[PDB]
Amino acid sequence: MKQGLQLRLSQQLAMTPQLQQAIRLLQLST
Amino acid sequence: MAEYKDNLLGEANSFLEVLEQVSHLAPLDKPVLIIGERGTGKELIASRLHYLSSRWQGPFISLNCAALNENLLDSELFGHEAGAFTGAQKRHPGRFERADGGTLFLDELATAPMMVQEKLLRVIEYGELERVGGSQPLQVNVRLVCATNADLPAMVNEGTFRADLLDRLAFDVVQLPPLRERESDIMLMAEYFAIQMCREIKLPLFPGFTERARETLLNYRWPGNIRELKNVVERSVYRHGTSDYPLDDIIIDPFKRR
Amino acid sequence: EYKDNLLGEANSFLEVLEQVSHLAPLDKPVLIIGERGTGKELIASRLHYLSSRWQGPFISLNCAALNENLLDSELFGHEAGAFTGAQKRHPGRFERADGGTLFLDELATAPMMVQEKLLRVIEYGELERVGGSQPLQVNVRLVCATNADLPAMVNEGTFRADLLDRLAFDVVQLPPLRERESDIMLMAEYFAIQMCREIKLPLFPGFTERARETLLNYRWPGNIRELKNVVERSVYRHGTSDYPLDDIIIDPFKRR
Amino acid sequence: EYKDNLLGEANSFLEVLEQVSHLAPLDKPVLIIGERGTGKELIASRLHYLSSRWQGPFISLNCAALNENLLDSELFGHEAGAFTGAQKRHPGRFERADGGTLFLDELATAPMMVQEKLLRVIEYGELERVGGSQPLQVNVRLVCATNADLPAMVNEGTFRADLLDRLAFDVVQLPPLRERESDIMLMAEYFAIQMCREIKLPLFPGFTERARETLLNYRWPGNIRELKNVVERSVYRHGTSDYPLDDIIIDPFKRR
Amino acid sequence: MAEYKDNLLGEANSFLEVLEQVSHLAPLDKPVLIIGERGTGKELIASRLHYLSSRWQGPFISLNCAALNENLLDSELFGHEAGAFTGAQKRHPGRFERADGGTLFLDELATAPMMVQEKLLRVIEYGELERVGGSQPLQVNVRLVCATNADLPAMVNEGTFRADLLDRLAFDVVQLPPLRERESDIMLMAEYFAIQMCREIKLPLFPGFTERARETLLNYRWPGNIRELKNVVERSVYRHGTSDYPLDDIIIDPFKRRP
Ligand SMILES: Nc1ncnc2c1ncn2[C@@H]1O[C@H](COP(=O)(O)OP(=O)(O)O)[C@@H](O)[C@H]1O
Ligand SMILES: Nc1ncnc2c1ncn2[C@@H]1O[C@H](COP(=O)(O)OP(=O)(O)O)[C@@H](O)[C@H]1O
Ligand SMILES: Nc1ncnc2c1ncn2[C@@H]1O[C@H](COP(=O)(O)OP(=O)(O)O)[C@@H](O)[C@H]1O
Ligand SMILES: [Mg+2]
Repeated sequence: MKQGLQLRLSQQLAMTPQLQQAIRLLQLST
Repeated sequence: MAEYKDNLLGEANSFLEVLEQVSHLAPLDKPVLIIGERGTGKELIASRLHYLSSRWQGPFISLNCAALNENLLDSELFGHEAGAFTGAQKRHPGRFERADGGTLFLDELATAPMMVQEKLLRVIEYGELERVGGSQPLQVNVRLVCATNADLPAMVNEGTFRADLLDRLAFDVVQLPPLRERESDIMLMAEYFAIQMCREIKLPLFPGFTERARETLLNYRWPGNIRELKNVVERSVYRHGTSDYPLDDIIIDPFKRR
Repeated sequence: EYKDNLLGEANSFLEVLEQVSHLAPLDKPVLIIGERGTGKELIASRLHYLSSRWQGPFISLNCAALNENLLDSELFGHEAGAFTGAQKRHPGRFERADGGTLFLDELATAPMMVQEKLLRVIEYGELERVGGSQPLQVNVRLVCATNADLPAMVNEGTFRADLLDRLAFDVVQLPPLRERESDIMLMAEYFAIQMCREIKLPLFPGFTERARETLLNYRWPGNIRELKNVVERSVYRHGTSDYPLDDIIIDPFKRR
Repeated sequence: EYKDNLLGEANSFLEVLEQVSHLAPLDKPVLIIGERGTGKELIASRLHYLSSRWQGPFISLNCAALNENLLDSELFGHEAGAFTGAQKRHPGRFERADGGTLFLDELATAPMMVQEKLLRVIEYGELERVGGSQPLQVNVRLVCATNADLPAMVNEGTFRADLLDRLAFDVVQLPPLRERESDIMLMAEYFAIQMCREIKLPLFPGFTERARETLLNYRWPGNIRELKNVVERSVYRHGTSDYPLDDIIIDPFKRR
Repeated sequence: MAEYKDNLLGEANSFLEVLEQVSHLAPLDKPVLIIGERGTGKELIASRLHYLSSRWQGPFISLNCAALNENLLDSELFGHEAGAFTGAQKRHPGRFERADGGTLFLDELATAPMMVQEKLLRVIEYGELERVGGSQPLQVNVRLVCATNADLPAMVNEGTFRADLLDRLAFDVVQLPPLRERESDIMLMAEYFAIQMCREIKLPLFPGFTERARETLLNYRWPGNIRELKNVVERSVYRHGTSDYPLDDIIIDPFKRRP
């Protein structure tokens, strides 16, 4: 029962800078 | 079904019997074990089984059971329908499924870790493999053919190999005679290997074989297999030179100091 | 019913099936004991198919193959509770099979805490749940099956005593076929006809006296798996139907 | 009174119950010399249920179940996910039940390190967590049940002498069954009545003389577990109240 | 600054000499080492040494070398930064850094394996440590206090202990006199524990001590100097349970059968 560098995927994600701009576009009032 | 273009060069009058035996196994879907030693060309026999089966039109992936990662075993064998990134339009395929419709070749069965052993045992007996995530079982139809060189009865005796998956996967075995047992095809393999080497080095012509060379490579216990013999010829033909004289010297092992 | 995928004779499998017929109505757990490779799974299907329990969805899970952390998770892990990690955790095999038959195999090679929690589950039909204090009171039709002598490693404490001692009311024996001495020939016939149909061989030409002598003389460490492998291997090696089989192979690792 | 199960006419049982009455109030460590099957979590229940406070949780369930690294986590848990394998904070077992008492089974099996950690925790009350954070102090009584001689396995040095002397403040040994002479029929009767109620039998028909000879001849390695199983199995196999029982199911795993 | 006397009973003869010697050690900032038999109240003096120091306000933390998880040994000893290895969600303070301006209690140095000896060999002389998966080093000043049970010079010749570490922690040694040799405060310790026990059992008062009990006290070898004397006093007074008379019999061993 140890300290060891391990790895196992269960998630997914992706994003681009213009997508970041588009997602912050909805944080603000009209 | 179609006999693929492979080099089997069989004349030993025992390799012919093995070939007939495996040809009889060509149509059947039952699990097959290939028993041999180092080298011995078991991969050619396995490809022969897969490629002269009814499902030969199917794929022929071949996994190295020593090469699978420990932690990533589940995803490697099965896959995950979820993409690597958000809003992905596809997923990575596991070793299984990628084999459906064809045969799966396994190698270095003995060195397979216990995790691989126990994970593989469960999937074959029932199928219905499920990728990580979701609750949808997928039914698979895969032929298994495996080759090994160690002694799995001894592995079972030590317990480092589970006997249950062996028993499930040992419907019939095919025995491969060692080169020393063949002891008749050595001329033809020697010559074929030399001819291939002639083009590889771009040597102009094959010089020929001397009686002393024939005597020495014939009169050898041959712990090494066909590939060891192949390397032997490779060393001697190059050390000989430009074929102005017949080949005379054979170096059995390039380790003696001199 | 569903017995046609099996045949029991020699006054031993007969009494096993007779006992099964009597204990079939009881939904409460029974205990099945038998060697490796002798009828455990097909008897397991039988208990589910009898009239008491044909309605429910049945599952079978081998506890020998799985690890401790995986085994505790699959039976009941994060069915309703939310915790860091274990994303989209499913209720598990036990919850999915609730309302139907269950067959956990090889109880002897099970983790200690898994055994204790299985006892807690089977006792008064209460299933714990970390996320929800409410216990699942769903009716369960599960019976335990192991091969080794549970008293043997309860003597060394390698098994929880109470788990054995609670469900020790309905012991069932599955004798090895070395004792039957009257079933081998006709199951061999059935397997031979099955493969001749599989490989489109015209007709099974029967057996030989020497083959019968050898098959009755062997000790058969593997009961049914090894029997199938041997008979199919012999039929293959014969590969023809003109004359009865006389060469059989029990160890394919034998050279020549 | 919890139905005060397992009534003993034995003078040894009477005197040990008298002492447990005295150790009930004080928050001192009690070590119960009870062999396996003998008073297993039977007097620890009385000790927790007769103490000054009964509101403190009684989880117990400490055994030789886990290896040393798993038993460490079982005892103390994890420090808020400080290290691999920990997604959240697991208080463990000492923090699980505070203000009450805990119980240890097969503590002799416990590794040297956890023995010494029990030493460090029992005196001050502080519990240094596995993560290394500040130590948190809790007040809990401890009862320990073993089956073997501690003087010998400390003579070999396998027990910390400080731990043995400190934890073994006062020992309470138990009578084994074979010393119990006239209460074996009493246990048979009591268990038979409980069993006939639980299977809703109308009444109990009684014993016989051959059965009494059998219950005089045997050895019964377990003080409770060995005979309760035998008597309940015998009455269950009888399954009737018209005729006094005469068949005894000695071992559930006998052939045929 | 206060007295921090804590629990002090049975002070006479060489024990008073030891207390007088240790009284002036606290101002000094040199490592100290205590030699004594198992259960000779060594921790009591080690704790009081911290309180008698000028920087008595420093937090007090204790580790036992007999209980070191070999898997987590390095992380516990030094300290691990956040994200140094997988599963390390946050930065966690190490034990050495946990005490700054406060003393650290070391125990079972005679049981210290070569592995822990080497890992700890340098952090003492210079007070310098770098966390595992760490970018920059930290410096601290801590007074080490150690307790042991065996002959460290003997283990040095035996080869399982490093003389480098020994002289790293060999400025001065305090030899606690074993009570079975002092023999001058056994009555006082026993009677003190008797009053404590009889008070906590909510009894009216404690009767005297039987002369036969005193006779049989001195005869016993007493492997437990002041850790089994308290226990035997408690158990025997519990056995009696009344203020009726001085208890004639002491239950030296609980394992002895009632008859
Ligand atoms: N009949 C044959 N014809 C051509 N080459 C052969 C023949 N038999 C063996 N070989 C050579 O021997 C080698 C054996 O390789 P392989 O089967 O991978 O050994 P192993 O099974 O021990 O891994 C092959 O690379 C092949 O070139
Ligand atoms: N007549 C038959 N037809 C089909 N299968 C049979 C027949 N008789 C026995 N079997 C097989 O015997 C197997 C018993 O399972 P197994 O786990 O090998 O038993 P054991 O637990 O004794 O090893 C079943 O899987 C079943 O397929
Ligand atoms: N001067 C003293 N007077 C009375 N009791 C003492 C004295 N010094 C120590 N003790 C007692 O000795 C007990 C054990 O102390 P110690 O041997 O330091 O424990 P450890 O086993 O951790 O070293 C303590 O509970 C304490 O009450
Ligand atoms: Mg100490």
